[PDB]
Order: sequence, then C-alpha cells, then structure tokens
Amino acid sequence: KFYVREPVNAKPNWLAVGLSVGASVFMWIYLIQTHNEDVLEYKRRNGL
Amino acid sequence: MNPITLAIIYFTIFLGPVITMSSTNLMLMWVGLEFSLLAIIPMLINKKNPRSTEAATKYFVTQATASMIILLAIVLNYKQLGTWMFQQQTNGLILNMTLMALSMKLGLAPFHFWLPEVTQGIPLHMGLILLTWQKIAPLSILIQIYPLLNSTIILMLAITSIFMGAWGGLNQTQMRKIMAYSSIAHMGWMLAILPYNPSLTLLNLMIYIILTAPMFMALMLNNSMTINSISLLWNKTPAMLTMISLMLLSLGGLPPLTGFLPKWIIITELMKNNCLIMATLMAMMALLNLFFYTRLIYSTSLTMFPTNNNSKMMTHQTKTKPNLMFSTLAIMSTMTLPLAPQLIT
Amino acid sequence: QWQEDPEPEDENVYAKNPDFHGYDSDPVVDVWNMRAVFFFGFSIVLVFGTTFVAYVPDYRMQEWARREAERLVKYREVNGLPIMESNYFDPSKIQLPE
Amino acid sequence: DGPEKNYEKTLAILQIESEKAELRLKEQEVRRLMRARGDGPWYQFPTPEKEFIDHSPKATPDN
Amino acid sequence: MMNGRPGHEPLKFLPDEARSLPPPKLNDPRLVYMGLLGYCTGLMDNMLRMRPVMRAGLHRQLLFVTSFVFAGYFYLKRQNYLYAVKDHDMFGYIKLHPEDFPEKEKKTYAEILEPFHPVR
Amino acid sequence: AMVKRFFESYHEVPDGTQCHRKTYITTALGGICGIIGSAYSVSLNPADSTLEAVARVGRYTFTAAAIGAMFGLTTCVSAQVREKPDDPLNYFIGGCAGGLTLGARTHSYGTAAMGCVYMGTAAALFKIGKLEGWELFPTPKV
Amino acid sequence: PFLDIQKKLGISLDRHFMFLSAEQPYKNAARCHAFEKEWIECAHGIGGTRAK
Amino acid sequence: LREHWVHILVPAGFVFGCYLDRKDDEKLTAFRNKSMLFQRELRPNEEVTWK
Amino acid sequence: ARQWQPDIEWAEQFSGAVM
Amino acid sequence: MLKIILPSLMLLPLTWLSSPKKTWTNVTSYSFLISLTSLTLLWQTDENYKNFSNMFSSDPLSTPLIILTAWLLPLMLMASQNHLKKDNNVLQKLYISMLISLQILLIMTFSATELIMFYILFEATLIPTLIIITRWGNQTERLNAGIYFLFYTLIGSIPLLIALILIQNHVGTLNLMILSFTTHTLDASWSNNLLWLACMMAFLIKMPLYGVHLWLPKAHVEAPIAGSMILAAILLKLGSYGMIRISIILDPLTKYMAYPFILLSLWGMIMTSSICLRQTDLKSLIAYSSVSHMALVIASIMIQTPWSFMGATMLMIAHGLTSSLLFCLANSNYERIHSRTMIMARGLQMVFPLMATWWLMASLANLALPPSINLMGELFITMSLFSWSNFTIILMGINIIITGMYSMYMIITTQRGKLTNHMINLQPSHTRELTLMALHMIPLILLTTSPKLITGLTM
Ligand SMILES: CCCCCCCCCCCCO[C@@H]1O[C@H](CO)[C@@H](O[C@H]2O[C@H](CO)[C@@H](O)[C@H](O)[C@H]2O)[C@H](O)[C@H]1O
Ligand SMILES: CCCCCCCCCCCCO[C@@H]1O[C@H](CO)[C@@H](O[C@H]2O[C@H](CO)[C@@H](O)[C@H](O)[C@H]2O)[C@H](O)[C@H]1O
Ligand SMILES: CCCCCCCCCCCCO[C@@H]1O[C@H](CO)[C@@H](O[C@H]2O[C@H](CO)[C@@H](O)[C@H](O)[C@H]2O)[C@H](O)[C@H]1O
Ligand SMILES: CCCCCCCCCCCCO[C@@H]1O[C@H](CO)[C@@H](O[C@H]2O[C@H](CO)[C@@H](O)[C@H](O)[C@H]2O)[C@H](O)[C@H]1O
Ligand SMILES: CCCCCCCCCCCCO[C@@H]1O[C@H](CO)[C@@H](O[C@H]2O[C@H](CO)[C@@H](O)[C@H](O)[C@H]2O)[C@H](O)[C@H]1O
Ligand SMILES: CCCCCCCCCCCCO[C@@H]1O[C@H](CO)[C@@H](O[C@H]2O[C@H](CO)[C@@H](O)[C@H](O)[C@H]2O)[C@H](O)[C@H]1O
Ligand SMILES: CCCCCCCCCCCCO[C@@H]1O[C@H](CO)[C@@H](O[C@H]2O[C@H](CO)[C@@H](O)[C@H](O)[C@H]2O)[C@H](O)[C@H]1O
Ligand SMILES: CCCCCCCCCCCCO[C@@H]1O[C@H](CO)[C@@H](O[C@H]2O[C@H](CO)[C@@H](O)[C@H](O)[C@H]2O)[C@H](O)[C@H]1O
Repeated sequence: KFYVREPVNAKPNWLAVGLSVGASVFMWIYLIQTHNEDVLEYKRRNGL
Repeated sequence: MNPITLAIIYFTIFLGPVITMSSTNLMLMWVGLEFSLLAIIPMLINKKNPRSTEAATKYFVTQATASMIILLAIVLNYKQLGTWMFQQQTNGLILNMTLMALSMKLGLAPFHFWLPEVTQGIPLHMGLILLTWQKIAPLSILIQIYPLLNSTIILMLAITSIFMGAWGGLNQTQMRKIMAYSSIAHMGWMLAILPYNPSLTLLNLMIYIILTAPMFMALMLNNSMTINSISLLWNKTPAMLTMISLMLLSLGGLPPLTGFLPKWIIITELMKNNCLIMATLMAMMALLNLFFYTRLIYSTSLTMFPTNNNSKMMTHQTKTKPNLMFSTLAIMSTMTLPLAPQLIT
Repeated sequence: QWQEDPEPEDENVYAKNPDFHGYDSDPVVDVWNMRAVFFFGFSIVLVFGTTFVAYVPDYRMQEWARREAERLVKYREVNGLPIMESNYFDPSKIQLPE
Repeated sequence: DGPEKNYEKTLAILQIESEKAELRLKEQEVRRLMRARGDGPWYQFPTPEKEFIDHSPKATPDN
Repeated sequence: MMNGRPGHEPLKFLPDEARSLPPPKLNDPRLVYMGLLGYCTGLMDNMLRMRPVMRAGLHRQLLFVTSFVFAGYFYLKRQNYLYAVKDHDMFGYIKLHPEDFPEKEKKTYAEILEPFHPVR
Repeated sequence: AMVKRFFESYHEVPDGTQCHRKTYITTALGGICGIIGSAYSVSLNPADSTLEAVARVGRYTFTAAAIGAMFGLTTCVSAQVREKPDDPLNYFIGGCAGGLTLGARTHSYGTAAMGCVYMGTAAALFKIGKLEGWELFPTPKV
Repeated sequence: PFLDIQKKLGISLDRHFMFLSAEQPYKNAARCHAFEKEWIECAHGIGGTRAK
Repeated sequence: LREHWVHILVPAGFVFGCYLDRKDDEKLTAFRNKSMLFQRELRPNEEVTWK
Repeated sequence: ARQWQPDIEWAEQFSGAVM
Repeated sequence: MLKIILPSLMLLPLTWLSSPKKTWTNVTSYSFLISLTSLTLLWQTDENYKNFSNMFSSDPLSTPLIILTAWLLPLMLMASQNHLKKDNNVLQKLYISMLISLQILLIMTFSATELIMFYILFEATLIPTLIIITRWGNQTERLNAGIYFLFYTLIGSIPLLIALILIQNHVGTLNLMILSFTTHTLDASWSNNLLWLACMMAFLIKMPLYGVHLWLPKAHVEAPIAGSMILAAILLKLGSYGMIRISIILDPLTKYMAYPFILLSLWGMIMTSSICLRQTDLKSLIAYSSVSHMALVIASIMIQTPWSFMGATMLMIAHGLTSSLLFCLANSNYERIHSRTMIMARGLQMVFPLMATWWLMASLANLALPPSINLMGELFITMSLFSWSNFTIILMGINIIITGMYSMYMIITTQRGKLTNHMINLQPSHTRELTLMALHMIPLILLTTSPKLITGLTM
C-alpha cells in the first residue's frame, strides 16, 4: 500500500455506482417515454 | 441528546410550520407558531454556556410576547365576526397589531434588535435553521391576508429593515451578525412587495434561503465566526473561495447572478403600482449591502491574510465535508439568472 | 518579527536563454509562442482582414447612392425639373390643421 | 445573402417586438381592472366554505 | 394573482388540461442549460472534496446531469401551463368586457402635427 | 381626526402666503420628529440620571423644532420675495436653511454642509412630488 | 390555507368549525345562525372583493 | 490525440454558432417575400426568396 | 517589487468587536 | 452574433483543458481567429442595420466597438504574459478566464437590442474587472481602487435601472428599434428632468464626466496591465455607447438639460489636461489624458449633431487604440524598474531606440497629428462645437495647446536627456513587447486610410 491509514474510498462503492447509474438510465428512459406520450397526446387533442 | 429526543424535537420543529401552513383556522395557525417556538429552544441552548442561555432567553421572551399579541388579534376578531379567520370586514386595528407582532417574530426592524444577538449566541447550524426555516411560518400567515394589510405600515417596516440591515451589517466583524443583518435586509424586500404581489415574496424568500443555506454550510466547514477566521480559507479550504465569492456577490444582488433577480423584479412590480419613492430608496440602500459583502470578499478570495504555523497540520488531514447539497445550492443560487422567466411565473 | 519569505531578486531573462523572445521560460515553447502571434496576428488577421475589408462592396450604399444621384441629376436636368425640391413630402398628402 | 433577408427578418423581428409591447400594456390594464373589481378570474379572495354550514333541524325552531 | 381562479385544483403539479399544450423539446435551450448546471455541480463537488475535477466520479456527474434535465423538463412543462393560463384568462377577460378595452383608430402622420425641435 | 387636519392646513393656500401659519406647522412637525427621536434615544442609549434624560429630550426637540421653523419660514419667505410659488428652488433654499440651523445647533461646519445639501435636495423632491403627484405609500393597483 | 393539503386529501382537520353556523353538538344552533348562514351563502363563489 | 484534441473546441464553436444563426433565420420568416419593398413573383424553380 | 499582501497591522483592523 | 459569441465561449474550456505549456499559445492563437470572424460584421452593403435575432443586432456604432473588443483580447493576453510567469498554473488559467469573460460580456453588451439586456451585461463587467484590479493589482491601494470603481458605477447605475423600468412600464418594451420609431416628445415637467438625469448619470459616470472621475485615476494607477488596457479602451466607451443609444428617447430635454454637462466637459477637460503637466506618475499622466479626451466625447454627444456624433465615434475608436498603446509602453518600463515615477528613468532612447520610436508614434497619435483618426475626431468635434457656439473655440484652443505640452513632455522626459546609467537592469526589449506595440499601431494606421469604417450612425 501507499497510505498508512487506508482510504475510505479505497475501492468503488459498487452499490452506489450501480444505483447511481441505474437511476440515470431509468430517468432518461422514463423522460423519453414521457415525451413521446406527450407529443402523441398533444397531437391527438388538437387534430394534428 | 439521545435519538429519541432528536426525533421528537426535530419532528416538532418541522411540524410547526406545516401546521401553520396547512391550517384554515387561525388558532391552529397560532398553535403551529407555538410548536416552533417551544421546540427550537432546546436546540438553541444545547451547548449550555452563558451565551447560548442568554440567547435562548432573549428569544423566548421576544417570541412569547409576540405570540400573545397575535393571539389577541385572533380573539378580538372572533369577538367582532364570530369566525376564526380574517375577513375583508376585520377591523383595521386588528390587522395592524397582527402585522407588528409577526414582524416582531420575523425580526423586521424596528422590532429587530433581538435577531443579531440571538444569532450570535447559538451554533452555526441553528443559526441556519433560525434564519431560514423559522421564517416560513410567520410569512405564510402574512401571505394569506395580503389583500387586507395596510401598505403604509408594511412599507415603513420594509424601508426601516433595509436601512437598519445595511447600517447594522456595515459595522460587524462577527459572521453570525453579518448573517442576521443580511436576513433583516432581505426580509425588508420580501415584506415591501407583500401587499402587491405575494408571489414575489416567495421568490425572494426561496432565493434567499438557497443563498443563506450554503453560506452557513461554508462557515460550518471550518467553524469560522469572524472575518479573521474566514480569512484563513485560502490556507484551509481554498477550493471554497470560488463559490463563497459568487454567493456573496449573489447575496448582494449584483448582476448577472440569481440574487439580482429578486431585487430587480420587486422593483419592477413596485413601480407597476407607482411606488417610485420607496423603490428608489430601497435600491439605493441595497448598495450598502454590497459594500460589506465586498469587504468580506476582499478578506477571503481577493487577498491572502497572514496565516499561522499550526494550520500546516490542518492541511495534512482529510475532510469529509461539504456534502452534495452545498454544491447543488451554490450553483443554483448564482448561475440561474438565465432561467428568470421560469422562476417569476 | 513574522515568518515571511525575502523578496525575490532581479533576474536577467537573457542570462540563460540569449534568444529569449519574451513569452516563456522554456526555449521551445517560447519560439512557438512567438511564431503563433506573428502568424495569426500579422499573416492572417492583418493581411486577410485588411483584404476582406477592402473588397466589401458598396459599403453602406456609398457607391449606389452616387450612381443613383447621377441618374437623378441627369433625368431632372433634361426634363426641366428642379435639381432638388424644397419640400420633401408632397404638399398634397399633408392635411394641415385649420 | 441579399438585402432582402436582412430587411424582411428585421420586419419579422419588429412585428414580434411590437406585438409583445402591446400585450404587456394590455396585461397592466387587465390586472388593474380584475384587482379593483373582483369580477374576473384573478384576484379572487377566499370566502368561508359554505359546505360546512349545518342544515339539519335544530334543537330550537328559530334558525 | 391566479390562486383562486375557477377549477383550480389544490397542490396539483400539472393539471390535466396542460396536456393540450406542446411539450418542451428535449434539447430545449432551457433544458440544455440545466444539463450544464448539473455538470458544473459535479465539477464543483469534486473541487470541494479535492478530487480530479473531470476524471473523478463520472457516475455522480452523469446523475447530476440527468437529475437537473429530468427535473427541469417537468418544471418547464408546468411554467408553460401557467403561462398559457395567464394568456387564456387575460384574453377571455378582454372579450367579456369589450367596453373597457376599446379599439382605437390611430391617425396617420399626415394628420398629426408633431412639434419640431430644431437642433442648432 | 383633527391632528391630521392641522397638517393639511399647510397646502390649502399657495406657497408664500399665510406665512406664519405655515411656519407654525413645520415647527410643530419638526418637534414631533424630535420627540420621536428622543424616545428612541433615551430608551436605547439611556442617560446616567433622570434630569439628564429630560435634558436630552429637550435638546433634541428644540433642535428639531428649530430646523422645522427655519425651513417653513425660509421656504415661505423665498417663495414670495421671488413671487414664484410652484417652484422647487424655494424648498431647496428652505431645506438648506434648515440644514444650516442643524449645523449651527450642533457645533459642526461639516453637518451644515451635508445638512444644507442633503436636506435641501430632500425638500426639493418633496415639492416636485406634490406638483407631479407622487405618492409615498401607494395602494395596490395591480 | 397556504398549502391546501386538507382540501387535496379531502379530509377536514379544522375546516368544519370555522364559523358560528357550523355544526354544533346536539344540534344546538349558535346565536345569529340564521344571519351568518345567509351571509356565507351570499358571498359564496363571487370572491372577497365582490362580496364586500 | 490526448493533448491535441482541444483544437476542435473553438472550431466546433464556430460551426455550432453558424448553425445557431441559421435557426434564428428560420424562425423569422414571417415576412419572407411580403415586404412592400422586395416582394416579387416566384421564379420557375424558386421556392423561397431567401433561406 | 512584489505584490503587496496584507500584513499583521492590516488584519488587526478586523480583530475588534466592531468594524 | 452567435458565431462570434459561441466560439468565444469556447476559449474558456480551451483555457482549462489545455496543457500547462500550451495555454498561452493556444488561447492567444484562437483569440486572433475570433477577431477575424468579427470582421464579417463589416459586410454592410446597405443602409439597413444587421438584425440577427430578437437578442443581438449590429449597427455602424456597435460594429467598430465590437471589433475593437475582439481584437483587444489577444493583445491583453500577450500583455499579461510576462508579469504572470511566476504564478502557478491555476492562477494563470484563472486570469485568462477573467479576461475572456470580459470579452464575451463586452461583445454581448454592444450587440444587445434591448436596454434591459444592455444594463445587465453593462453591470456584469464589474465582476471580472473588480477581480482583476484587486486580485492581481500590485500596491496596497488596489483595495481602495476596487471600491471606488465598484460604487461609483453602482450608485449611478441604480437610477438608470429605475428609469429603464419606468420606460417599459409606459412604452411596453425596451427594444431599441421600437423606441426609435415610436418615440414621443417629452414634456418639460420637473419629473422628466429627473428621468433625464436618471437615464444619463449612469453613463456620465462611466465616461467619466469631470467631477465624478476620481475612480478612473485610482483604478488605472493600480490595475495590472490588462486591467488598464480594457478600462481605457472599452469600458469607458460603455458610457459613450449608452448615451448615444438612449438619448433618442430623451428629446427635447437635451437642448437645455445638457448645459451643465457641456460646461463640465469643456471646462473639465482643461483642468484634466493641465494636471498632466504636473503629474509625477507616468501611469497617472495617461489616465488623466483619458479623462480629458472623453470630455470632448461627452460634449459632442450632448449636442446631437451629425458632425459631433461622427467625431465622437472616431475619437472613441482612436482613443481606444491610443490609450492602450500608452499603457502598454508605460508598463514596459515598469516591468524593468518596478517604479511608476516618470522622472526616475530618463534618456531611454539611448538603449531602446526602437521602443523609443513607438513612444514617439503613440505620443503623436495622442496629440492628434494629422491625418491620424485622433485628429479627425478632435477636428469634427471642434467643428460641431463651433456651430453650437463660437466661444467654445477658446477652450478647445487652450486644451489643444496643453495637449501638445504634456504629450511631448512625456516623451522628452523619459526618452531623452542623459541616460539614468545606474539602471543596469534595462534588458533589451522583448519580441513580445514590440509585437504588442505593432499590433496597436498598425490598425490605427490602417483605419486612417479607410476612415469610412468608424463614422458611426450619422455618417
Ligand atoms: C434520529 C432519528 C432517527 C431515529 C428515530 C427514532 C427511533 C430511534 C431508535 C433507536 C433508539 C435508541 O434509543 C435508546 O434510547 C434510550 C432511552 O430511550 C437510551 O437509554 C437511556 O435510558 C436507559 C433506560 O434504561 C438507560 O440505559 C440510560 O439512562 C440511557 O441509556 C438508549 O441508550 C438508546 O439506545
Ligand atoms: C420529518 C423530520 C425532519 C427532520 C429534519 C432533520 C434536519 C437535519 C438536522 C441535521 C442536524 C445535525 O446537524 C448538527 O451538525 C452539527 C455540525 O454541524 C453538530 O454540531 C456540532 O457543533 C460543534 C462542531 O460542529 C461541536 O462542537 C458540537 O458538539 C456539535 O453539536 C450537531 O450535533 C448536529 O446536530
Ligand atoms: C462574471 C465572471 C465570472 C466571475 C467568476 C468568479 C471567479 C472567482 C473569483 C474569486 C476568486 C477565486 O479565488 C481564487 O481561488 C483560487 C483557487 O480557488 C486561489 O488559487 C490559488 O490559491 C490556492 C491556495 O491558496 C491554490 O489552490 C491555487 O492553485 C492557487 O493558484 C486564488 O488565490 C483565489 O484568488
Ligand atoms: C447666511 C449664511 C450664514 C452662514 C452661517 C450659518 C452656518 C453656521 C454654521 C456654524 C457651524 C458650527 O459653528 C461653529 O461651531 C464651532 C465648533 O467647532 C464652535 O466654535 C467654537 O468651539 C470650537 C470647538 O468646537 C472651537 O474650536 C472654536 O474655536 C470656537 O469658536 C462655534 O459654535 C462655531 O464656531
Ligand atoms: C468643483 C469642485 C467643487 C469643490 C467645492 C469646494 C467647496 C467647499 C465648501 C465646503 C465648506 C464647508 O466646509 C466644511 O468644513 C468642515 C470643517 O470642519 C469640513 O468638515 C469637517 O469638520 C466638521 C466640523 O464642522 C466635522 O464634522 C469633521 O471633522 C469634518 O467633516 C466639511 O467637510 C466642509 O464642508
Ligand atoms: C426639513 C426637510 C424635510 C423635507 C420635507 C418638507 C416637509 C414640509 C411639508 C409639510 C407637509 C405636511 O404634510 C402633510 O401631510 C399630509 C398627511 O395627510 C398630506 O396629506 C396627503 O396625504 C393623505 C394621505 O394620508 C391624503 O389623504 C390627503 O388627501 C393628502 O393631502 C399633505 O399633503 C401634506 O402636506
Ligand atoms: C454623483 C454620484 C457619484 C457618487 C459617488 C459615490 C461613491 C462612493 C464611494 C464609496 C467610497 C468608500 O470609501 C471608503 O472610505 C474611504 C474613502 O476615503 C477609504 O479609506 C481611505 O481613506 C480614509 C480616510 O477617510 C482612511 O481612513 C483609509 O485608511 C483609506 O484607505 C476606504 O478605503 C473606502 O472603502
Ligand atoms: C436619486 C434617484 C433619482 C430617481 C430617479 C427616478 C427617475 C425619475 C422618474 C420620473 C419621475 C416619476 O415619474 C412619474 O411617472 C408616473 C408614472 O410612471 C406619473 O405619475 C403619476 O402616474 C399616474 C399617471 O401616469 C398617476 O395615476 C399617479 O398618481 C402619479 O404617480 C408621472 O409621469 C411622474 O410622476
């Protein structure tokens, strides 16, 4: 090792990494699905 | 204090404003004001030394006296109208006594002399709570009766608060007083626009909260109460200088920072109502805020004050602060002017 | 007294590098910084920027307006009209207060 | 491009900026009337909810 | 101002009639600036903690960008509805009180006498 | 209420006329500011006695009365020697005489200069306010 | 209220005893129940400024 | 390409800026070929007077 | 010369109770 | 303008993401290529101004100023490069960032189409500029110069914000084209007199007008070199650009409200010029030279005649290049002897014969030698001021005489006489220092051959 006192962030917190990435993927997929469901709803309610 | 006490006390602190904010009846609004007053007291006096005891005492007798006056308004109104809410027909003097009492609870000048001292005797995190979360309950009452408030009382209080907050803060070397007088001045802006557009009072409150929160968090990082204590930041947490400076300019209302938006929109809406004279003095005395905010910036980021030998040990060590909230509130409180149209309405 | 560095001394920039250009302490970074300023500063901006400005045509209609004034000063002289009228707007179209 | 584009864009801009200017003046006139007269959708101030009036027969007749 | 208008549901974030309005474009200049405000936060976070500003913690940086665009998208949708309602109420008021917003005939400059101010 | 009527007697008649009635009003008006100032003064920065307390009240109220009497006279005297009623320069001359009186009573040449300028401008803007109908505390229109 | 939570959740924490003409125990009318019940029904829906 | 990539930063900005101005034009075509001064009839294969 | 940076005398003016 | 702005916004990532040994080369290379792109604005073949969108638009007044700003960024980088060589890397990149930020705001400030947008950008420039003067200034007085600069501006700028809001609450908009085509004559009531001062004092302070100018000699005398270059060349011209833009909506009150300010400028310029005769500090002598030139610019704008505007626009660009050249030259000595006293170093032509040539040419531009555009401005301002009234020639005659004395006295003192031979640290002029002077002087000579480009709006 290098540090006498082992760092708290010695290795990635894989729980947080997967959770951190998981939320991001979910939010983009939810955001994009929501957008399409709005453009369809928007068009449908207005005769386009 | 043990976890049971914190859960009970912190829940009650949170509970108070939620009761005041969700309540139709005035007595339940008063009840929420009591919950906040009672539960904050143990938090303020936790360190138990001569100064926090005086702070918790001055706070209690001020806020209890103001509570009794508010209750008198709620009761004289029930005598006059047989109802537990203020009406268009509520006596004029009943409304004014409510205003003065609530301003006494907010710290608005000339009922302000308690606030800088109480903020001085308590720890930084309870100053954060006292100068932020504790203002929502009295303000939420005021926003519910803005059609009724006498504007002459409101503008004299706001003009006074902007002047006294500027003059008071100009003489302070203690950071906690600089934050109290900062609060007094901003409450002047929230209150000045209250009878005209209560939505702008909420914008000015929210922008003030997200500026005042990280500023306290920044002082809580090294526990720095003085101008000389905060001057050592270049040799302690130099990564913090970039955002302390902007937040201080942002608190000062300087463009193109988010803190210009509240003053600018309040001035704009005041002059939609022909409130020219008051608006001009308000903006002209807000300049004094920027001077003693600038003086702080001079001492911290734009110069390097002398440092001491023992600070070298401080650098060998590793800090686990600040948290992810400081960065989020720092950016939003300074770099969000280009989103102004989405904030006003 | 307090702990403080002494004031740093008066260095000669040419002592170690006699071809010092003024930009950098490292000779190789130094020459390429001089070269960049001369190329983008003089060969590109001043030369092409000056050329591009000399061939902007009819700048602000300074040229069209002359070509048009000659057309009008001819047309009006042969047809006996005045070279330039006193009134700009026709008096017919102007309803004055009574 | 030719002068057309800059000219007709400037016409397009001037129209946008002009329509906005009239809407802003029209909103002040509207807000002045709704607030002072309470006959519009804005500045409606609360009056007690009548759904909580007790309509039952009472202990006494005169009510 | 608009607190007590008719049909105003309490604490409803995006009422149903907002769905008749076109959604914010995903790459809206306003949403994109949210993405950059998120990215800076991740950079400021690394700076405050003494980490490599751009290399460190990309999972955090990705989630700061995603969080601000996600929230900004829905917040933008609400402000569009609030702004749409403002015009809706403003114009329907003009219609219901025509005598208060009279159409005016503006004279042409042929008929107007603007005073002349010499600059000598 | 009467006490409001009295202070509106100041603008029933064009400036420069009924000169003593106006001088009396602004003398009372200055006294009211002096009394309000003393009340805060004695309460927040209390004196060492009680006679010394009352002395400070008298010293502030006569000084405040003196400023008001010199303002309301110099304004009305200038406004009729020049025969120019609707004129802010009258109130600038009166406001400065008020400022000069303040410095005279305070043993401070510096105050007289600051007082002559700051109060003269404040007095002029009060006149320009009444001509153009600016309100200090307007009521909500929009 | 400032956060019409009670109205949103459809509950009534304190909304049901706001005024005299509210429900009383054992159906005992309050003094001036008739008049108040009239005033609250008159000023219902027209807003505060019109009602004044 | 791990110390010279920075040279697409500014050239990209110019290209992105030029494209952003081409949109501002697309948004302001409400008076294209309608001015009292330049309005004319469209030539055979002419769809718009300017783009 | 060298950039002036605050000395002990300069900083002692923020060391009081008031400014 | 988004093709001049977006690439400029990219010099900030490029500053930070570049190597330590490439920051100064890379940024200064791309700054030149950005000032080339700004020449596209000069493609004005018609009498209609360029309107790019609802935000930005360029006029014959805002184009010379826009270009002068973009060209000045590469100049200031080279000026700041030798006195920052001892700073660690993040300080250099933080200095480069503050200079770029000042170029981005300045370009947006001159291209803005609405007064409120102008005001915010016109106030944002205080931040990078306050940081520059204070963080990187040299003497203890830099702290008092930042306050004087910050609060002269802000005190003047609060009334302007009020007045701009009143204009919109009444007209409905702040668009500069609409306010031009719908302007209504103002009444001569006592309220509009104050509206006039409200709209003007902000810009009259930034010029600065005589009387309220003590911030400028304080700011200059303590700013780093690039602080003085931007101040003397662009930030003073924010005042002039504002007054021209907003004075359209202020008629006819400018026919009488201007008298106090024509008189402070005409008399004030003599007071400032005569100061330069007895000024013991070289950087101070130039700063008062700026105050006395802007006096004519104030005086000529207040009379609103086609000639007076034309002379002021030329003098704005001419002063922009000339004052900056002087500050760079005074800095070149200062970066050798670290003293600003003008009489300390003498006879410098003996050891800097080429740098003594630039001194002469800068000095000749300052005293407005024909045919330089410095004279065209002074000459067309005099012509208009003569028509306004014939006795202004008395005061302009004097100021022209004094302007010759302190210009040559500046050259005779420092470049002639015997050498101050104890100054063994007079190193030969750097190639960088000489390029910096050629870049100031060549454009100034080129603009004399094509004066059409800086005639402004009226001509
Ligand atoms: C902070 C909010 C989140 C927590 C939410 C609330 C639930 C908390 C659950 C954890 C509870 C632990 O809280 C528990 O409190 C008790 C008293 O009640 C403390 O116990 C205390 O009283 C006991 C009584 O016999 C004695 O031993 C002694 O006086 C003291 O230790 C425990 O030391 C602590 O373990
Ligand atoms: C619905 C319920 C809502 C619950 C809301 C909860 C809000 C969050 C409250 C956070 C409180 C913790 O925040 C507070 O942190 C500070 C440090 O800054 C600690 O405070 C500390 O101050 C100094 C140094 O910092 C120490 O000498 C001291 O002994 C210690 O108390 C407190 O012990 C802790 O209480
Ligand atoms: C509108 C334009 C944008 C304005 C942006 C505002 C930028 C911030 C201005 C305030 C100054 C920031 O403050 C600046 O902090 C940096 C690092 O953070 C310090 O930097 C210097 O000191 C610290 C330690 O002391 C080192 O980590 C650093 O490498 C060194 O260069 C500067 O000494 C200080 O001046
Ligand atoms: C028509 C215009 C008339 C202009 C005059 C009206 C304005 C007068 C302003 C007087 C200002 C103060 O007046 C001046 O105060 C000083 C205070 O130094 C006092 O002066 C006296 O005491 C001071 C101590 O303070 C001594 O130093 C001084 O030598 C002595 O004369 C006097 O009271 C008066 O000399
Ligand atoms: C175009 C430039 C115009 C320059 C104008 C010059 C005219 C100056 C006239 C000022 C005359 C009054 O002179 C006045 O003298 C006093 C001397 O006590 C100065 O004031 C000084 O003394 C006073 C006492 O009176 C104290 O409050 C204090 O120590 C200080 O202010 C004032 O600042 C100055 O205003
Ligand atoms: C020494 C410098 C001080 C500068 C100021 C100079 C003050 C001298 C002028 C004395 C003014 C008397 O103040 C007097 O106040 C009353 C209070 O109702 C004003 O009264 C006015 O406002 C009230 C609002 O309450 C209206 O209802 C009323 O119709 C209107 O007259 C008078 O218009 C004003 O004349
Ligand atoms: C017409 C509109 C124009 C209005 C312009 C108003 C601008 C206001 C500028 C505020 C100046 C504040 O000035 C502040 O106090 C003084 C001014 O001398 C300076 O202080 C300086 O001089 C004082 C003497 O009084 C010394 O005590 C101090 O050691 C020295 O630094 C401060 O360093 C500066 O911070
Ligand atoms: C030291 C700072 C100086 C502050 C400078 C601020 C700029 C000055 C602005 C001009 C003065 C106020 O200008 C004011 O405009 C308002 C409306 O806007 C009008 O004033 C009037 O407005 C409307 C009618 O329009 C009336 O119903 C109202 O009672 C009255 O206030 C007058 O036009 C003028 O009284």
